[PDB]
Order: sequence, then structure tokens, then C-alpha cells
Amino acid sequence: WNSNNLDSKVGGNYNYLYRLFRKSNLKPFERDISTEIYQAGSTPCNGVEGFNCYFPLQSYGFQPTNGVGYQPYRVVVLSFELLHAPATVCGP
Amino acid sequence: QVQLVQSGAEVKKPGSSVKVSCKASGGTFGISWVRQAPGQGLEWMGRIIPILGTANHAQKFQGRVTITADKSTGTVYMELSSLRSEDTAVYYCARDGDSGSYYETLGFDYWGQGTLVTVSSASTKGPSVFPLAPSSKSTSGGTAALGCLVKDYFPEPVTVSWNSGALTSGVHTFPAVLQSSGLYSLSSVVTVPSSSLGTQTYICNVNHKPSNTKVDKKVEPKS
Amino acid sequence: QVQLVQSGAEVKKPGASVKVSCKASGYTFTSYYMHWVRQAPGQGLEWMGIINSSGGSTSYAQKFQGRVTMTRDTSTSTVYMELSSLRSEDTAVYYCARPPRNYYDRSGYYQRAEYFQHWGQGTLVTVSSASTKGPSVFPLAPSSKSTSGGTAALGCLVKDYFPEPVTVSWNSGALTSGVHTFPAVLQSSGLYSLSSVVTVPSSSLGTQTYICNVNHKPSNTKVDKRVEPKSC
Amino acid sequence: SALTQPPSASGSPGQSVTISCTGTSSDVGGYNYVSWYQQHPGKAPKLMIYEVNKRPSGVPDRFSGSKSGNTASLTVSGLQAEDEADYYCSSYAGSNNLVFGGGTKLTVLGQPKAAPSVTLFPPSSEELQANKATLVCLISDFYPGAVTVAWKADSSPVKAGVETTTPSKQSNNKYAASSYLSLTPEQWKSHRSYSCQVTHEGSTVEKTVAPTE
Amino acid sequence: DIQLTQSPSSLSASVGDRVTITCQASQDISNYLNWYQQRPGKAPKLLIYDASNLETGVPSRFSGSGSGTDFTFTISSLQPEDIATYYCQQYDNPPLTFGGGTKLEIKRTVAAPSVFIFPPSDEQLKSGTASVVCLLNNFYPREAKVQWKVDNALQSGNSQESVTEQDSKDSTYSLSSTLTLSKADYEKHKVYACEVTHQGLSSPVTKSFNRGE
Repeated sequence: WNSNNLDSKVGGNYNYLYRLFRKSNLKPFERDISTEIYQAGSTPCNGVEGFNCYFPLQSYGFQPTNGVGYQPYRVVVLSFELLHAPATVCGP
Repeated sequence: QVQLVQSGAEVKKPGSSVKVSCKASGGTFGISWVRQAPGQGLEWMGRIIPILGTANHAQKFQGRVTITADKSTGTVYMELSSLRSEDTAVYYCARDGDSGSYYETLGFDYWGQGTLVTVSSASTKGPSVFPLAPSSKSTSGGTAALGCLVKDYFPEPVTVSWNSGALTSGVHTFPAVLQSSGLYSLSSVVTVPSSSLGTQTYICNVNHKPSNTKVDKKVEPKS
Repeated sequence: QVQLVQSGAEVKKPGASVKVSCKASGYTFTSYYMHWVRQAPGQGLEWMGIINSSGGSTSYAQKFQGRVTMTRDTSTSTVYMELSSLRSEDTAVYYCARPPRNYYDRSGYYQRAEYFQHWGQGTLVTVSSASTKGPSVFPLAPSSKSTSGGTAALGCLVKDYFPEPVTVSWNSGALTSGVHTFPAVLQSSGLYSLSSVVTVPSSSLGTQTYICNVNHKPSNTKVDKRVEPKSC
Repeated sequence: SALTQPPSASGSPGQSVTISCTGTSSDVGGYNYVSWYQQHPGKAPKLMIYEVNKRPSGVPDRFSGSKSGNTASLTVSGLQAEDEADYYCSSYAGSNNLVFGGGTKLTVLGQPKAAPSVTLFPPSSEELQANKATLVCLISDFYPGAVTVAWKADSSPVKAGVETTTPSKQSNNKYAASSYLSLTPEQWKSHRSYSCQVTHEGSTVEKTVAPTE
Repeated sequence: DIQLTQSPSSLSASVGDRVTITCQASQDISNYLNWYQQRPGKAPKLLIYDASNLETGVPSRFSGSGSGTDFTFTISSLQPEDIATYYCQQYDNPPLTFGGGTKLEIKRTVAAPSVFIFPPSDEQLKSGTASVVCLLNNFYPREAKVQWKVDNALQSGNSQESVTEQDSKDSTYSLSSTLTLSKADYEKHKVYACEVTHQGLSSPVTKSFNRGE
């Protein structure tokens, strides 16, 4: 659902990040919070950002004046796993 | 449609600060600046990737270079402070990769035109424009030569056009001369059919931006 | 990475049957529908049918009803499509395609999402009487000192083959810059012919070796040819 | 400084020129981000080679880059007159450091001498009305770029008040220079004629000018 | 069966131009329409789905809109790599159908062809047929006249031409003219010339060779 009112503010909100670079794609339901300087080229990077060496995370920059396509949306993903265990979650 | 348009022909007193702009047209990942002193070689200054927020400086320009960009306008600014006589040079923009491909090749594909920043104590002067009239010596070949003399101006550069830019065929604007006085002078010649000497009027337009001087001059044969 | 690999191009006599294979890799096979799309040479795209990778449920188009059969093997993660009673109209390229998963609405309405994100490379099925023939590869050398002027052009001529297509690479695929593989030409003899040229710096004419690799799968013919300039 | 590029390589049409760009292990030897730029005098640099051996879209195949140890090399195979320009090399010197070379002025040898085309303009009435005078001698379309200018007063040399520019390459690969003689209206109107003489490769071209009353 | 009509069937625009294609459906499909970009030889590439949604990885310059029976697909600034055939597809009701297609081409500045000739190989002469090839590399527009002159006699009805698709980078064309003769007829004559006349050529360019050198 749209949350432009709650998440964006004047001059843009920079508290929300996303990872732009990673050595490999994520496995399903994986979380990578490492901030290693991503090596995009043949240069070593030596732990400092620079030529072909970028910070892995990036700021969304939610301006209130942004188009619908660039407005902050909040997402909730419900996963219903059924294993060989007692089913402990049910409804009416 | 992937051109970089560089603004400015600014003159600055030593110790002041200059800000040069590059407008990117088409897709541009990162824009780098490269300076070239008159007669000398190229030297790198810094690089910016507006989509990422990182900026670079050469070690020699630590504390003096500030590279910014405004995405709303799509332009990139580079500010050099504490200028001296060593900084008098031409400043170029450079494209580092297309709008995609977050890679940096370190080869600069498209370059902007020159932006000359003359740093000098000495006061600007402004040109004196005189018409160089044709004769039977220059006209009898079916093609005559007209000209304009832009004398005693400082600093560079001066822009000379003909008929507000409506005449480009056969225009040769000679390089400037550094006089003993430390002032510049140049000439701009044009080859025109002799038949049009009486029908069409030939105006030369001289523009010296450092002095905000604009001079039109009519070149006619001397009777 | 998601990948759909289809079987080699085939030539079949009119009235026979073709079976085209589409092997899925890089995603759980039994979680997406597989669709087939045929495209005649020069014409547009035409839908053929859908197969359910899980249960095997199949729905073919009315135009192909009774003549097309879609098969599925879960262990090998592959989809087969068989067209029988072939005619001259069926000479075309056949693609498999995976759309995303169909989702349920908030209201509980089954919402189909039949847009094709991933396609195979295509399988050309040539329907013809004519017998297959193997190609003859010849070197087109820049005998004339086109090296003077900094740029040389070398080439390979793939003459008298049937049917389409042939794959021509340079240096086993290690050279793609400045490669022009011309479209095939149907000669008066009813056989195809084409040329593949490459522009290279004259400086590299002596330093790097230039091999052209021609591969005609319908005839199981693979020919490498080393192209050297003719010295007059 | 910081790189060694030989200032002055030269070649002949059809032949091949190899321009060198020598660094150390830490800049040129170690990493594969090397670029070659061609710059015609008065124009902006153009990229010819990037990442050692990669020609960008629109660069002829004549220009071929290479590398060996600590020395990159640009090879021009199909030498033409147009290739007469300044060639710079750039390389990665480390994170946040890019180093350029001194530049190599590539001279193509074969070219036929071109005689200098000279035009002499007398002072304008407007200028004379301001108690000043200036003769203008414009020299264009000569090769090589080496001319010597002399001013004669009726017969006799004038060495004072002369300002001659250094020859510079035009768009058409030939050279151009200008020479201004600043004089007083008295000197101008007190002589029969002035003359600008341009000596080029042993040959000479004279243009004369006289007042109009 | 829902019919889809595409307008136009072909078009040519310059670099940076804004391009617009229309897809009309015989029935109402709310927005269950998709846009594909099929390049020559390759498979279709999905650019727009649900008639308005940009597929992950598509440049910002592409857009789509429309509803009911009428949909439009728009390109902000036409880039050289956009040359392909664009199709529309519906999935509102089985069976799925595609539009006619819209072959989009680039309008480019006039470029001259590089002309090369290739005599028949020594190997092919063993087989009885001889093939002489003429290559016209990287030109525009697509039209070009290629004449075969055998001993300065014009050959006809013996040559075939093949033209590549427009290049995704420089938007140029290339052409191959193959002249096939018998070995007997080939050995009858000496001078084999390919004469190319093109818009970007001031005069007809002739690339010839003598048999047996």
C-alpha cells in the first residue's frame, strides 16, 4: 500500500535504503546487511570507495512531490509454510 | 543526442572562486572534469556519479575542488577556489559510461567544448573593432576578401561572427596575438563574391564577454 | 539466471511430425505454465497453446487442435511440443515462453498473467521435399592490400547448403566486434548460400589468427576454416 | 611528469607508428584501465582507445591499442594526413587517482609543401581618425608551419612595432599565422608603400600596400 | 478470437525523435495487453505488460497507455538500439493473439560504404564453380548500385545481393554481391571489377583485380 504521507518528508527522507550491488543474487528469504565496498571493476578497492568501487547500499530519497512510481510503498509478505510439524496457526 | 554542453567563459581575480557547469544531454552515468593549461597537457581533476553521490578529487586539488550536481536541472557543477595564475586553463567535461552499465571504463567518451578560465590580477580591457576593406587587389578574382580587426583586448576569448551568424562560408578567424603590451589582437576574414559587394551588406559582430562588449562593424570598400 | 534451451533446427518432409524440446534451467520447473509461440518467416507471431508443468493439463488452439501435442517431463525439467501432418504453412520458428505465476485477487478471483518474460532461442522447422545437403566453406581473403589503410576485411563463404540455418562464429565466439553475417540467399539451384565478414586492424593480420567456425546442425556438418590473406 | 610519453613521434602514410606510454607497476603495469585520446589543436580531446585495446563506436580500425609490462602502446596503421594531432594516454593510478601523459605530437611526413597565401590589409579610416594605424598581414594554407615575416618601408626594413603570432594548425591540416604592424598615421602617410614579405622554405611571397588619398 | 491491428506497419524516425505506435483490438480487453520488441534473429523481448507497466530492466524512455480497445506505445527519444519490430499481445480471452508488427527504422546521416573485393578461392576452383564477392560495409541509406564488370563488360543476371539488418549501434547497412560463374567462363577473362555507386560517394568507386595474381 502507498505510504507517501508517512514515509516521505520535506527535502526527502533518506532513512530508507536499498542494496544496489551484490556479488551474487540472493537466495529466497536471504538477508544481506553487510556494507562491504562493492568491487565493480578490476581495481582492489582496498576497503575505500572510489573508481569502480561503490557503497553497496543506496538511499531512496522519497520526495513528497515524486511521481506515483517513485513514492514509498509499504509491503508485507505473508508466507504460509507447512512442514511435518503440528499446525499451530489456524482460523475460525 | 548524447552531447555535453559546457557553460561559461569566466575571468576571475586571484584568490576568488570559479564555478563551471556541464549540462548532460542523453544518458550519462558519471561526469568527470579534465583541465588543460594553454600549451601544456591534460590533467585530471575529479569525477562525480550523480546517481550514486560519490565524488573524487586529485590529491593536488584537496580542499580546493567541490563537485556538485542538481538532478532537477540535470546539470553538474565544479567549483575551484583559491585560484592562482597556475589555474588559467581550459576545463572540459567528460562522460564516463552510458545511463546504464554502472561500470566505469575510465575512457571519456564525449567531451564538452572548451571553458577557458583566465585568472589574472590585470584589469580587463575590451576590444577596438576596425573594418578591413577590400580593394581591386582582393576583389578582381570574382571573389573579394572582407575583414574585421579586433585590436587591444584582454583577456581571451572574443567571438567574431558575420551577419549575426548568417554567413559561415569562407570565414577564417585567425588566432590572437599576444602583444608586448600583454594585450590580445586578432583578425577575421571572409571570402565573398564581388558581385554582392554592392547589393548585400556585410556586418561583423564582435563579442567580448569578460567586458560585456558587443560591437557591430560594417565593412565597405573605401571610395 | 533463467534459461530456456530449445532443440536444434530440423527439416521434415510434408505430412511427417516434428518434436521440439524446451529445457528449463534456473528455476523450479513445476511452478510455471509453458506456452508455445510459432512465427513464420517474415510473418508475425501466432499462439499455439499452454501446458501445465505440474499436472500436465494442456490447452491447444483451435487451429492446431488434433495435430499438436504438448508433453512434459519433470525429472529432466523439459517440455516437448509435437506437430503432426506438417504443411508448407508450418515452416516457422518455434519458441517456448514462460509467463509469471497466476495470482489470486483480494476478492479471490483467479487472475491470469499471461505475459512472456523468458523466451527460448527458437527452433526452425523447415518443411520441404528437398533432401538436406552439407555446406561448403571457402575463405574470402583480402588478397588486395586493403591492409594499406589500416583496416582489413576477411570473410567466409558458406555455399550450397540446405536447409536453414547455419551458425557462423569467429575464433570460437571470441570475436564479435565488426562481424557481419549476411542473411542467406536462396540460389537458383534451390540451395542456400551466405557470407560472414569481419573487419580487423591490419596490424593484427600477422599477430592474431582468424578462424571462422561454420555449424550446420541439420546436416551435422561442422567446419573450421583458417582465413589467411593471399600474397600476390 | 608522472608518465613518460615521448613528445615527438612521427610517421609516413601507409606505414605504422607506435606511440609509447611508460608507467610503473602501480599505475600502468598492474591494472587494465588505459585510455588513448587524440586531440587536434583548438578542439576537445576525442577517445580513441579505452581499457587498453577497446575501440569505441566510430573509431577506425587503424588505431590499435596494446600493453606490455609497464608500457602501453598505440599503433596507427593506416596513416593519413588527418592523424596529425596530439595523443595523450591516461591510466588508473589507484582509487581516486587518474594520471595523464605529456602528449605526443604525431607528425605525418609525406606531405607536399604548400606555399603561404598572404593577404595585406591597410589601416581603416576609422583607425586613422583615432591617431593610430595598423597593417594586417594574414598568412594561411602553408606547410610546414615555419614562416618568417619581414616588413619593408618602401625598400627598407622596419623592425619596430611588429607583432607576429606563432603558426598554428588549421582545420585543413595546413598552418596559419598573422602579423600586425602598429604604426602612426604620420609614418603611414609619409611613405610611398609598405610591404609584408613572407619567407617559407626558401621561397618568398611579397604583398604591398599604399595609402589612398 | 480477438483481432489486433497495428498502426503503422512500418516507420522511420531520426535519433532523438518521439515515436508512437497504436494497437487496436476488435473487442474490449481492459488492459490485458503487452508489448514485445523482437530484434532480427533474436526472440521477442517483453517491454510493457498490462499496457502501462514497464518491465524490470527497460529504459525510462519507453511507455505504454490505453484501455478498452485502443492502446498506444511511446518512445520518448529514439535511441539507435531501438530498431526492431514491435508487437502487441492480448490475454483477456483465449486464444492469445499478436499484432501485425511495426518495423521501426532509423533515419541517419548519409554514410559512404567501404568497398572490398574477394576473388574466388583456390579451393573452390577445384569444384568447377567460381564465386567473386563484393562487400559494401557500413553505409546509409540502404539503396546502393553494384555493377559487375568482367573485362569492362557489364555482367547481368549472374549476381545476387544480400543486405544485413540495420546495425544497433551506428544504424548503418552492409551488402554482399556474389557473382557466380563457371570455371570455364571464369578463366575466359582477366579483369574483374566491382563498381559501386552510392549517395555518399561523389564518384563511382571501382575495386578490381586481375585473375591469377
